[PDB]
Amino acid sequence: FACKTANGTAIPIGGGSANVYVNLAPVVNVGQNLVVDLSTQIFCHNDYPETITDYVTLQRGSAYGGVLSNFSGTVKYSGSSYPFPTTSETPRVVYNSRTDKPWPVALYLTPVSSAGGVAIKAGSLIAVLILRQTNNYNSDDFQFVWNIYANNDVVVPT
Ligand SMILES: CCCCCCCO[C@H]1O[C@H](CO)[C@@H](O)C[C@@H]1O
Repeated sequence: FACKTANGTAIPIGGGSANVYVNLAPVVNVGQNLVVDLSTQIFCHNDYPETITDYVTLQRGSAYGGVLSNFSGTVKYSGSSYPFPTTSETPRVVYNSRTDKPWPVALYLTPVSSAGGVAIKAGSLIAVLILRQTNNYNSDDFQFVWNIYANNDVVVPT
């Protein structure tokens, strides 16, 4: 089991960490959602599907900078919604193919009432998402740490 980003940055067998740079909607009004869809950015595969079934969870999701300060978040994992920053590990997603399959994570961030102006700064850390991978074969338990960075400023109109 290993993962890679849309630009080819990889995390090999045994886990580790990688930076993900995301393009964000430039304008988000109060009452609207800023969608950070990581399913188009993070892809994983099973290296031995003939014998092993891999299990993948979103172990934890943390918010930073402008996202922590100016937004109220929700994380959608494989069709279900949870608070963001996260309060529990999600259920498991099965990886049973060598074909690169998306990690089904998407953040839904709506501005808090105090938000106005530049709510997210270009180049800043916005989130840390921990992918936890286990299997039905041995005691392998690995963390794939995704550091999410904003590629651009996000303005909340006033
Ligand atoms: C002859 C037996 C060969 C055993 C090969 C072990 C491969 O382990 C990796 O791939 C697995 C499947 O994706 C992951 O559950 C854990 C490791 O990432």
